[PDB]
Amino acid sequence: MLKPNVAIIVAALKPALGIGYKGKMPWRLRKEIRYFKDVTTRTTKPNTRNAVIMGRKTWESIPQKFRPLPDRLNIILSRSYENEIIDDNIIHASSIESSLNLVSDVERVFIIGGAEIYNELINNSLVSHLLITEIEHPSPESIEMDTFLKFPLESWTKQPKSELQKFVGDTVLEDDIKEGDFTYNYTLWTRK
Ligand SMILES: NC(=O)C1=CN([C@@H]2O[C@H](COP(=O)(O)OP(=O)(O)OC[C@H]3O[C@@H](n4cnc5c(N)ncnc54)[C@H](OP(=O)(O)O)[C@@H]3O)[C@@H](O)[C@H]2O)C=CC1
Ligand SMILES: Cc1ccc(Sc2cccc3nc(N)nc(N)c23)cc1
Repeated sequence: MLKPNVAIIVAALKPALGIGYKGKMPWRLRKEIRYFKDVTTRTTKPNTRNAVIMGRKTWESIPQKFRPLPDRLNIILSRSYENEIIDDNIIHASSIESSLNLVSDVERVFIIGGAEIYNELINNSLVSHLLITEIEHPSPESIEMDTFLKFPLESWTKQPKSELQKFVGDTVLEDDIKEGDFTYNYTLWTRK
């Protein structure tokens, strides 16, 4: 597939934009996971699917029985991999662009993590949209975190919820979702 628009999808804790701790997410937000699954899976065209791209360490973090993520083409990057189609659901590649050359009948492409992937791919011009779930907590400093987004947000524009709605189509978008002490909202950002 030639030069598709790519989107990054991540959940981060404000104000620092922390996303992890010792290889895991520092929260369990059940509704947020459901939103991730829906946005990443749904398509509008007929015989198409979406593709999700992740770094080797994230792939490895999914229990073997639960990979590949169902109903989406999974792409796994590692600097040690050859560009290769494993099966109809799994591709190995050493670069985002090389992976995309092996795909057909894909509607949208999403980068799902982790931190190294995010922090490196944010500067790739193929990335056109960011879906950030912005998480808030009364005492963000009490949450232990070792991993953060280093995104140049001064070069991006947060769109109105109308644009996000249009992006996700049918998916229901609630406002100020609360789970335990966390409060969160979904946002869409595009480049200036
Ligand atoms: N909050 C959220 O929404 C999410 C958070 N996360 C969090 O992120 C953390 C994991 O991140 P991290 O450890 O950095 O792991 P990644 O999933 O980012 O894996 C990094 C690995 O990917 C490969 N890789 C990295 N960059 C490139 C590149 N530019 N080209 C090709 N291959 C590349 C390398 O494979 P090799 O070394 O084999 O070359 C590298 O070791 C955890 O804390 C996790 O919870 C993950 C997803 C979502
Ligand atoms: C192990 C593993 C860790 C993270 C992921 S990606 C992911 C998982 C759960 C919720 C997620 N929410 C958003 N908004 N973005 C992601 N990229 C998510 C996939 C596998």
